Amino acid sequence: DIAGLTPCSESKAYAKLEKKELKTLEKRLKQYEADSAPAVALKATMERTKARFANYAKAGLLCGNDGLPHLIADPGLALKYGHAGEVFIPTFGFLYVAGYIGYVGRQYLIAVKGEAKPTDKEIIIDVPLATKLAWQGAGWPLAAVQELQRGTLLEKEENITVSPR
Amino acid sequence: RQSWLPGSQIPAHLDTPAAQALAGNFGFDPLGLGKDPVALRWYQQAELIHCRTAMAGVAGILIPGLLTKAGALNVPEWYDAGKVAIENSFAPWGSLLAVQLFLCGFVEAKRWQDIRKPGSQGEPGSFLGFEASLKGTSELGYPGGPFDPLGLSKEADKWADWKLKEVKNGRLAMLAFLGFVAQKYATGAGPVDNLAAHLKDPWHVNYATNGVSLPFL
Amino acid sequence: KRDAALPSWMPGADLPGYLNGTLPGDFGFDPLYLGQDPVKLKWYAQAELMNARFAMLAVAGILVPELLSNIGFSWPGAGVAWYDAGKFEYFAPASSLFGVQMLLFAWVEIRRYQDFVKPGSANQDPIFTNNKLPDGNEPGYPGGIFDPFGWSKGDIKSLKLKEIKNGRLAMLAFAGFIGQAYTTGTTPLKNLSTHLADPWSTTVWQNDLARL
Amino acid sequence: KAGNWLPGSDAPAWLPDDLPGNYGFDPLSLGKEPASLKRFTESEVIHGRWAMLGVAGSLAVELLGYGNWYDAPLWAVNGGKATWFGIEVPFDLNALLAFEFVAMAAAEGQRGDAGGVVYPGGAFDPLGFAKDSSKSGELKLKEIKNGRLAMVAFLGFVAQHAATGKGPIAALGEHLANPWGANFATNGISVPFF
Ligand code: CHL
Ligand code: CLA
Ligand code: CLA
Ligand SMILES: CC(/C=C/C=C(C)/C=C/[C@@]12O[C@]1(C)C[C@@H](O)CC2(C)C)=C\C=C\C=C(C)\C=C\C=C(C)\C=C\[C@@]12O[C@]1(C)C[C@@H](O)CC2(C)C
Ligand SMILES: CC(/C=C/C=C(C)/C=C/[C@@]12O[C@]1(C)C[C@@H](O)CC2(C)C)=C\C=C\C=C(C)\C=C\C=C(C)\C=C\[C@@]12O[C@]1(C)C[C@@H](O)CC2(C)C
Repeated sequence: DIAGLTPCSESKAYAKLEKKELKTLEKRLKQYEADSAPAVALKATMERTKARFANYAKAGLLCGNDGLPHLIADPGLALKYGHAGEVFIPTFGFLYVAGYIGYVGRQYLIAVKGEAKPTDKEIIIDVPLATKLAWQGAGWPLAAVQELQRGTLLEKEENITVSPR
Repeated sequence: RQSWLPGSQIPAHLDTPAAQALAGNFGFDPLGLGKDPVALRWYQQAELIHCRTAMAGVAGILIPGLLTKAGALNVPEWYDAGKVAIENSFAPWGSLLAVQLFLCGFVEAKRWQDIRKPGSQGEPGSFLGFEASLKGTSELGYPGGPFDPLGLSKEADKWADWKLKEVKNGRLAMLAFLGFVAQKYATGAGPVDNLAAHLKDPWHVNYATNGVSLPFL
Repeated sequence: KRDAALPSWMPGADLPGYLNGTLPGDFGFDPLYLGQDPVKLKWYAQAELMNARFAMLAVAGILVPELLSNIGFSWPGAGVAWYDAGKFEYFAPASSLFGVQMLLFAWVEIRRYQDFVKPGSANQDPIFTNNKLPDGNEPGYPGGIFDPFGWSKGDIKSLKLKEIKNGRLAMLAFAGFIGQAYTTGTTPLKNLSTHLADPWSTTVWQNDLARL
Repeated sequence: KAGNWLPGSDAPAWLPDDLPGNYGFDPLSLGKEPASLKRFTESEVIHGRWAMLGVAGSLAVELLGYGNWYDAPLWAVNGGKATWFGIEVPFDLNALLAFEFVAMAAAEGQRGDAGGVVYPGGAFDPLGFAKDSSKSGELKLKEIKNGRLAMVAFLGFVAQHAATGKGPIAALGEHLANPWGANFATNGISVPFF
């Protein structure tokens, strides 16, 4: 398929891998009773193992000669062949959360700079203010862009200290 | 002072006289997206275009849907009409969309330049004598002129009332479309068919029992 | 704020000030305050007349034709339910008749609207300029050639009240035809005969409970 | 002022009284700016004159039995020889486009540099009907009203052909035969239902 890979659902090595893991679990099972606590736990593990291998095949992943899933990172190849969920979609999932955390922290830091004693507002968190800013961060991408266009996102070069040069 | 949530503190930026001049101002801005006055002016235009586009689209899903059930028309489901139309069509969907982007892009571009410089499209000689009627009105997002053939915007007494009706039906239409999308995945049927099912047995056919919305239950 | 001298839909009830008896049939009924805004109430005043006047014609056009058929009077259209007149075949197709209907109504309705927008501005015959309506006519009450018998020269206020009372009752009747026809499945006069046959056991409570 | 398009309505201020064909009809105020009105005044007359020739040509072709206005140019796509009053014409599609483009460009180019002359006269008025100032006023009104009627008539040909797929004279005869059976309502397209 892509880069010589093949769908895991059609991969011989992938299928053989599932048998090896289930065989290992089954070997430990036969040293216990039918419905003892250890036996139930082992059976639960085997169910998750079977579900995991079905899910990855159902997801249409690609397996190499190793018979293990490989991920596609190029946006063009991902959207071309329906691998957007491996790296492309999770890319924009992380950035939203990462920007959320960073934007919320920046809002709080600016908020307390106006207080009389900013340092004491950092070791001892102002929880009522932090919760207020935590919820308003859901719209950070909109607020972040508008700050950039209005020119209030960055400090002036003349207001930043620098070493002799 | 009507508000979306009585007893709550209206955001300060929504209480200014400029903000209260906006139709449908019920003080709803919990995330503070409109704090910057320049941003709120831009988001108001976005709502109007979303409102008007949603109303036209919903009317195109709902009215054909009811008439189809009544037997006066035969129109496929809104989520199938795209495939049905392209078959007995003079062009493939690639060519059809490319033209759509040129025409929409050109028209949208003129609207864009009016947001940046209101009344700037009435530049003498810019259009083939038609620029005079493209100046818009004193209110951004309400062009008027050739876009108001019946002149319903010339009655000062009814002006505020008309704008409120548009935003109210527009907001309702926007939610309706979000319901069409969610109800297609949830139930796998048409909008009017979903309504028929609910009315038959309201207490057993709803989102609480569709087996999707509440996975824990 | 409405005075207590005027008739009231609910005696001893406070009523809106803006319903001060100027309009005919002003009994102060507006629990939802729809007509509070004078501009809107100006529109609703004409809408009531238009919906009422058509309703009076429609109800008359649904009972009299059926009444004649029972009496035995014979005409080609006899014995056709009011909701089956559309299916009936006439000298011309329904579509062609509909097209003519809108073209004819477009002229008269826009003529009527022009007067409402600017009263007295549509009182002249476009072709035979000699013809003209009286200049004192108000919106909704053209007069002139529309009042050939001069009834409007008498107690006009009473006549306006009589018109709106009959009109309001007629509008309710037509809603009865749709509700009754959709439920009973028979013509209106048939429902009346059934009720008179056994008034006590033929109420809507009896009829609808049986169905479900 | 020629008249009033909507009796009981006011005339727009920006429309001059002496402008020929002035019925005070400008609901959209497209001619409010004097610069825009000057261009549109010329364009209405130019459209009217072209429409009047177009309508006359469309009716003449079908009355004389040589076809209808719609299928006259089919010989080019189908493959054939042009005809005019039944006599063969040697030119082909490529030759016609080249000569038409050159001739129209030269004639229209000359008018373009004039600056917006709608009533040139002189060489274009050999019989001198409009030489007298007083007489010209009414002739201009007659020209535009016939021109406006021709513009509407041609729109009727195109719209009617799309619905019925027939020529203008064919449709007129059909309507006369069965007035209540053949009309826009009965063509199955103009009125969505029925
Ligand atoms: C006050 C306005 C008004 C009202 C309340 C009605 C109400 C009605 N009309 Mg009527 N019409 C009205 C005005 C008019 N109608 C017509 C022409 C017709 C026709 C031709 C028909 C009706 C029929 C109907 C019924 C529709 C329900 C039904 O049985 O559907 C089920 C429909 C059918 C079983 C008919 C199937 C065959 C039909 C040829 C298909 C095409 C029907 C059209 C789409 C109807 C369009 C009606 C619209 C314009 C009001 C219902 C009783 C129908 C009827 O009487 O059914 C018993 C019918 O066939 N109307 C005209 C044109 C002159 C009107 C103009 O204003
Ligand atoms: C990090 C850098 C990087 C690199 C090395 C590649 C590499 C590749 N990309 Mg990807 N791509 C990237 C980033 C990158 N991409 C980004 C950031 C985006 C936008 C989110 C895309 C969007 C994209 C699309 C839409 C497509 C590719 C495709 C390709 C392949 C051939 C064309 C190409 O991009 O040539 C070298 C790359 C560059 C010079 C960098 C810019 C690449 C642009 C954005 C895309 C060019 C597409 C090209 C015109 C398609 C022509 C048809 C093709 C079959 C020959 C190649 C494997 C094509 C593919 O699937 O081929 C099988 C394809 O259709 N890429
Ligand atoms: C103009 C008013 C009017 C009149 C005189 C009638 C008369 C009749 N209706 Mg109808 N009806 C009306 C309006 C009217 N209806 C309306 C507006 C609707 C829609 C909700 C219906 C829905 C309806 C149904 C579903 C049924 C009837 C039935 C009946 C019958 C009486 C038994 C019953 O269940 O009544 C129920 C009706 C009502 C409670 C009417 C309430 C609304 C009106 C406007 C009240 C008016 C009161 C006022 C004092 C005037 C009285 C009449 C006046 C002439 C003195 C009888 C033939 C039944 C039938 O056909 O039995 C064989 C039947 O099944 N009607
Ligand atoms: C434009 C739109 C829909 C357009 C639909 C169209 C053209 C459909 C067209 C067609 O269907 C037809 C006719 C026929 C079909 O055959 C084909 C297609 C092509 C499919 C919907 C918008 C829909 C838009 C929606 C639902 C937007 C909702 C926004 C919300 C709720 C925002 C809330 C807040 O932002 C505020 C206001 C303030 C903040 O402080 C707080 C939060 C909470 C963040
Ligand atoms: C309908 C039309 C224009 C209509 C305009 C309208 C209603 C404008 C209305 C308003 O703007 C006002 C005034 C004022 C605003 O406030 C309001 C609105 C409402 C906006 C023009 C037609 C214009 C029509 C024209 C120019 C037609 C030309 C036809 C020709 C040359 C035909 C030639 C041939 O037919 C032959 C002879 C033989 C065939 O074989 C070959 C061919 C080539 C087909």
